[PDB]
Formats: sequence, structure tokens, C-alpha cells
Amino acid sequence: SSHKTFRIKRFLAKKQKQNRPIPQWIRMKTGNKIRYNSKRRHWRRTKLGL
Amino acid sequence: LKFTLDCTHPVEDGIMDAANFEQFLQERIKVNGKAGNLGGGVVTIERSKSKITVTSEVPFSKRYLKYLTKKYLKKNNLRDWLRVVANSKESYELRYFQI
Amino acid sequence: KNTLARRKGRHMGIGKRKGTANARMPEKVTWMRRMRILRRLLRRYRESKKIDRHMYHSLYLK
Amino acid sequence: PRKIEEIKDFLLTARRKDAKSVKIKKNKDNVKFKVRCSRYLYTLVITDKEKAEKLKQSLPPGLAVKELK
RNA sequence: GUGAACUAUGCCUGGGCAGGGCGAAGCCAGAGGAAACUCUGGUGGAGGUCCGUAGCGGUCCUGACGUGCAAAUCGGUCGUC
RNA sequence: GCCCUCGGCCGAUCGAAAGGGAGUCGGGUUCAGAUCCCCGAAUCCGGAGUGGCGGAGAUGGGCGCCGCGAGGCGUCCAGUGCGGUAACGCGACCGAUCCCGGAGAAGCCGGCGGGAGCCCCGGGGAGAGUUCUCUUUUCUUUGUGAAGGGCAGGGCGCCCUGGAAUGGGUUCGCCCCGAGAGAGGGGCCCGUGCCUUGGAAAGCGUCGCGGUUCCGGCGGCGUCCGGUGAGCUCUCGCUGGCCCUUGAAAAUCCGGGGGAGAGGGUGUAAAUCUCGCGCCGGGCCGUACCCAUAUCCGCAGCAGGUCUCCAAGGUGAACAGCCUCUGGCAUGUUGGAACAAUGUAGGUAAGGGAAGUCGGCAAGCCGGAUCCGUAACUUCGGGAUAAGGAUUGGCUCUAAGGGCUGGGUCGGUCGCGGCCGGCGCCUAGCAGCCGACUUAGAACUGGUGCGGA
Ligand SMILES: [Mg+2]
Ligand SMILES: [Mg+2]
Ligand SMILES: [Mg+2]
Ligand SMILES: [Mg+2]
Ligand SMILES: [Mg+2]
Ligand SMILES: [Mg+2]
Ligand SMILES: [Mg+2]
Ligand SMILES: [Mg+2]
Ligand SMILES: [Mg+2]
Ligand SMILES: [Mg+2]
Ligand SMILES: [Mg+2]
Ligand SMILES: [Mg+2]
Ligand SMILES: [Mg+2]
Ligand SMILES: [Mg+2]
Ligand SMILES: [Mg+2]
Ligand SMILES: [Mg+2]
Ligand SMILES: [Mg+2]
Ligand SMILES: [Mg+2]
Ligand SMILES: [Mg+2]
Ligand SMILES: [Mg+2]
Ligand SMILES: [Mg+2]
Ligand SMILES: [Mg+2]
Ligand SMILES: [Mg+2]
Ligand SMILES: [Mg+2]
Ligand SMILES: [Mg+2]
Ligand SMILES: [Mg+2]
Ligand SMILES: [Mg+2]
Ligand SMILES: [Mg+2]
Ligand SMILES: [Mg+2]
Ligand SMILES: [Mg+2]
Repeated sequence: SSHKTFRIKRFLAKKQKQNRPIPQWIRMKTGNKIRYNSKRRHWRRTKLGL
Repeated sequence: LKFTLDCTHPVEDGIMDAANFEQFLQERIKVNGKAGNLGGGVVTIERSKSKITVTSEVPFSKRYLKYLTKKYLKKNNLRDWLRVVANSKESYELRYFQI
Repeated sequence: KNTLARRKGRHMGIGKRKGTANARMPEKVTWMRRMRILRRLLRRYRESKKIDRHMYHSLYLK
Repeated sequence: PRKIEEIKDFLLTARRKDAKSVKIKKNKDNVKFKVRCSRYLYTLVITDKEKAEKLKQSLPPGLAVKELK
């Protein structure tokens, strides 16, 4: 809702800050074995439990 | 009430005739729902060789004037070039559509 | 144009009305209008002394 | 906004300390003198042209006498 | 141990519910009687009142659908308002 | 700091983004934010020891002289304002503990009235549309926020004079009156309406001039005059009805009673001030967007579910249905071509008319309104739209139903108009003007159609 509390705004701020793709130099790092961010959230598919 | 109706440009380039347009108004005016005879001499139309004054002593209306000149332009197949605007109070001046 | 015709009385009919007579023109509104008219007339007559208090009261009650 | 009736009252509020500005608005029928002070905008309306002119002459110095044209 | 975000019921604080029909008490007038009163015409606008919207519900078609639009929905017809 | 005096919030605290709760509006601006940014107008709360400036408190009388007198001299005594018979008013107009009250703070339903907004009608503009014929036409547009001041309007069981039956005022309904009617004169409250300040400089509509790759450019003209109403929707008010139902509390703010106290010795004074102006400040958190036949829940862009606000024209009883404007959309997760059966949904059907079937299931019939006319039975309320019948279009008329004004005998003289009077009898009222929607009747008319969907 538009009526938020400060700490639910902080929670959503953290979640949308970390819903972000992986950088591309990570793949060039030695011994990487990670291809994409595997825990990306889409707002329509998987909902925050909050 | 001196509803000066002014058309210098079209008679300037010779595409309409002020005399027969004055005749058109002289027949098809209305005063209390009567055509011809100017209500019985109660409205007076003079043409000063480039424009027409329609002096009167009754509550006659210039929106009726604009309606009649639009009717004349439509009848003589002219209102794709000409356009009746209010250049001032108590007067209507025809203008050409953008060049 | 149809409002002008209905002013002259056209399309008012008996096959043109769908609500009841009280729905189209209420009897309470009719009676209220009549009482206001007649009471105002009685008050004017009493003011101009065409009638007096006693005639006014009997005519008011009637 | 306050509306002032007399020239003497207008002059003392014009020479008041907090009087920030004066704007002169020339209307068709009259002239308005709007002095901007701290809390209110005060307006004086004059119908006489020569009286408005001599008031413009007799306005105290050290003020903004801005015409609105 | 965890649940009354559904539902059941109480409480607190808010929101909502066209248009019409019938015409209770109270009241005004006229007429008839010795009274008691009676009759007539209005006025008035009552009711877990009636027809019927929104809303709430869910009768029947044992209609549609029945690997559905839907792990109970849809249409017409209905109940109440 | 100690002592004295006084003291129930007698119970922490939490609990509402719909209850209570001071005080912000107009215009502009973005790719996306605005009552939050910019511009312009305000306002509330808190603060002021040296008090910031005004104004109020507050500045008058008595007696002796001088001085023509005015006016001065000295002495003595007041002064916590004043007006109105009153309701109450005025710009301030001392005052504590304590006490009393009020506001916050009251249901649902009905009926009327006032105000606005919307809708509607008649003209004037401006710009568009139609012009085969007609149409002085059709469509669009035709502003003034908050906060001050003034005036309408509405309301008042508020005041004074006076005394009412031949009872009278008065509402749609009521209701009111010797516990004070009608009448006459006032007062208060509300004022969201109008005028003004704001305010035309802005906005809007048109007509133009020049380019800062896009100026809150620059200019002209305009933004006018009226009328209706059981209209609808808000809102304010009055008065009823209903209830073995009587429809919060508290923060918070105000008024009064009382008078412990405080203020100065007559000064160009004090205490004090809910008056006017001025000065400073207002932190913290939310604020985008969706709000649902695609942003939520139902595993999904799911025919389900999910609380609200605003609400145009026509027909019509109507927020019914049907069509249209503002706004919105692209047919609901695809298209093309054919038009078999069987379906699903919708129609029609000769003659019969429930013979069908468990069963009139389903479908059909009926339907609105106006005028008649309505049975048994009954708890006397009802039954009841019982049952039954007639009418219904279009067009042209005729009646009836209202609201404003003025009805004046004569200069007997002058303040072609005015002061007092000889001067005169609509008194069954007329005369003029304005304005609605209805209802009833009649004629004509149509391929008997007319609640035509
Ligand atoms: Mg979801
Ligand atoms: Mg619950
Ligand atoms: Mg009922
Ligand atoms: Mg229903
Ligand atoms: Mg169903
Ligand atoms: Mg079935
Ligand atoms: Mg019912
Ligand atoms: Mg205690
Ligand atoms: Mg709390
Ligand atoms: Mg709250
Ligand atoms: Mg937005
Ligand atoms: Mg204004
Ligand atoms: Mg009285
Ligand atoms: Mg302008
Ligand atoms: Mg312009
Ligand atoms: Mg928003
Ligand atoms: Mg859905
Ligand atoms: Mg789930
Ligand atoms: Mg449809
Ligand atoms: Mg389709
Ligand atoms: Mg498609
Ligand atoms: Mg879809
Ligand atoms: Mg058959
Ligand atoms: Mg047959
Ligand atoms: Mg059978
Ligand atoms: Mg059989
Ligand atoms: Mg058989
Ligand atoms: Mg059936
Ligand atoms: Mg029966
Ligand atoms: Mg007929």
C-alpha cells in the first residue's frame, strides 16, 4: 500500500536492491561455477511472504 | 448597428461581386420572419464600393450576418478559400485560408 | 421539438403514460400547492380588509 | 488582503517599517495601490486620476513604487 | 504447540439501501340526530406492509459446464429488498 | 535548598491511516512528483527575561489666588473601561487554589423550507458543423480559491409596549397563546449566497506578429443580460414519528461563581491586556503506480472473489431497460475458408390443444397506465392488481388549474414635476404584464393500428 511503515519500506528496499543480475566479470573470475543469479524474484510469480 | 461586413481581398482579386452579394442580402434578410422589403424599409444596406453597411433600428444580429455570409459563400462555392472572422467589434472580415 | 409538442399537449395521451397518476403528478404536491395559493389569497384579503378576522378564520378552516 | 479607505491611513502604512513594496495597477475605471507588508497585502482604490497622481507625487521616498505595466 | 486472513457468534467504531402500490392513528370540513353519536370528502403517512432496483441470497431448468472459465462457475428463471 | 500551606484523575501502559482531533488554498510546472516543487495569497500552534511599537487600563472633580477671560499656581479626593429599559453591544477592558457548567458528544425514519452544483428555457458574443432545398440554425465556450469587511437570505421557546371570546394566529402535516396571542419595534446566531479586498496581472476562448534548437514571449478583442423548478445531488434548518431498542468514551478547548491576592499617590502614572501590528520556529515516518474480465487472493494476464467516492442528454414512475455525449476500448489467450450430422443458445409453425410426461418439466399465455367492476371466506386488518370488461397512435383545437404591478376627485400652485387640503367614490373589483406543467373534453385521420421496441 502507499501507507507504509519505515521498516517495511526498508525491507522492500533491500529486496529490490538485491533483485539484480550478476555482473559479467564474475564469470571471468577464476573458479567461478556460477552462471546467473539463481534467486531472482519476479513480482508477479513469487510473492514476498511479507 | 453598423455591422460592417468587409471583403476587400476577394473583390481585390475579383472572385466575387459586392453588388450582387448586396442584392443577395437585400432579398434574403429576415426581419420578424419576413424576406424581402427589409421589414418595410426598416433596415438599410449601402455598399461603399469595397464594403457593405447594414444600418438598422431594430435588434438585428451579427451572428445572423455571419450565418448569411456563410450561406452566400456556400451557395457560390467559395468557402474553401474564404473564412469569415471578427476582425473587430461590430464588424466581420473575410480572410483566405492559410497560403 | 418534442418538448414544444408536449407543451401543446401532444404525445401525452393515455397510451403514452407508464406511471400512475400519483407518480406523474403527486396528490400531496397538488394539495400543498392549492393550500398555499388559497391561504395566500385569504391573507391578502384580510390585509386589504375585504374580510375581517372572523370571516378569515371560518374561510381558513373551510 | 485588507482594503484601506483613506489617503492618510494609506500613507502611514506606506511609511511603516515592514512595508516591503508598493505596486500601482491602472485599471479602466480606477487605480489600485497595493502595498506589500509582512502579513497582509493592503489595497487603496482611487477613482480620481489627478488625485492618484498627486498621491504618487506625495508617496514617501525609499520605497519600491513599481507600476504594474 | 500453531491457527477466528475463511467461516460461526458477541462487542466497538464506520459505510449503505431507486421508483412505485395499499393507506393505520392523529387532524379539518360538510350533512343527519335529543343525545350517544353516525355518514361523506379530504388531510396525514404507519407497517419485522406489498410490486420492484442496487445489495444480499440461491428456487427450478434436475439448463450449460463437468480432463471446466471455475477443486462449485455460468445463463435464464427465482427469494428478499 | 529548608520549612509551612494546599492536593481523588483512585491508577502504569497499549488499543482506530473509516471514531475524536487547531490550522492551505489558487494558478503554473514533469518523461514519470505535487493541496508536498515554483509563483501568489493566507492561516494555526509555540516562544519573547532586556519587555519590540501603538492602543486600552488613564488620566477627572472640590477650594483659595493670579490672569479681562481663556489659561496657569498650590491643596484635597477618585480612578481594575463604557453604552442599551432589555435581549445584548463596543478594540482591549486585573485576578489564584477551589467549585459549577458547556463544547468534543450522539439513533433511525418521514415531511417541508433555504442555499449551492448540475440539468433546462430565452436572447448577445467568439469559433466551428450543415447549406440539393429549408433552417435569424446546430454544436462548443461564455471564471473568481482560502482568509478579511459589508449586505441579502434563513433560523430563534431572545427582548420591550400592550392585553386577546364574536377566540384568534398558523402548517403539506401540525401546532401556539393570561405561564402573554395577534400587532408594532428591536436583538442575537448562521451566513458555504452576492459585492469587495484577493482580481486580472492569472485562467480560458478566439484573432494575429516575430523565433531563445521549447520564452509563465508580445499584442488586440471578449469573458454579457436574464428566466424558470414538487427536477436530481449535496448541504443547512424547522417540525414530527418509532423504540420492554433511547442510540460511545477520552484527550482537548472555553465560559461562569468566588475573591485569597497584586497595582499608584495624581504622575504626562502602575499592575495588567483573550486589541492591532511586528519578530522567530515547526523536527520524525508515509507519499511513485495498479485498485482489477492483466499490477490484489484463487499455482495463471483464471467468466470466481474483494471496502468506497463522483455520476450528463432522450424516453420513461424511475439510479429499470434501450440509444447517445464526456471519457475509454478493440470483442476478452489466435486467425482464414466453408455452412454436413450431432450439439449449445435463440426463434417460428397449419389443424388439434397436455392426448406428452411420474408430474404442464420446459415453453407459452398475462403484463404498463386510465376508466368501470370485484366473490367466497375472514383474526374485519384483509382477500385485492381477486375474477371480469373497455380504452390507449398521430394531428388540430377548446376549457380548467397561477405570479407580479398599478385602481386616486382637483397646481386650491411651482417644491412640467413636488407640501398640506376644499377636493372624490373599483369597494360584485377591474386594467396591464409575466409564466408553467398537467388534467378533462371534442374534431379530423390511418389497410383496426396504437403500453407498436
Ligand atoms: Mg498474484
Ligand atoms: Mg474477522
Ligand atoms: Mg417488507
Ligand atoms: Mg434483486
Ligand atoms: Mg445460478
Ligand atoms: Mg444440471
Ligand atoms: Mg417482498
Ligand atoms: Mg490520589
Ligand atoms: Mg495511543
Ligand atoms: Mg485516527
Ligand atoms: Mg500522478
Ligand atoms: Mg471575485
Ligand atoms: Mg408575538
Ligand atoms: Mg486577460
Ligand atoms: Mg490571447
Ligand atoms: Mg498518488
Ligand atoms: Mg478476474
Ligand atoms: Mg498461495
Ligand atoms: Mg447493451
Ligand atoms: Mg465474438
Ligand atoms: Mg481480436
Ligand atoms: Mg484477457
Ligand atoms: Mg401449431
Ligand atoms: Mg394456429
Ligand atoms: Mg398432461
Ligand atoms: Mg396423461
Ligand atoms: Mg401415456
Ligand atoms: Mg415452468
Ligand atoms: Mg383468490
Ligand atoms: Mg383518438
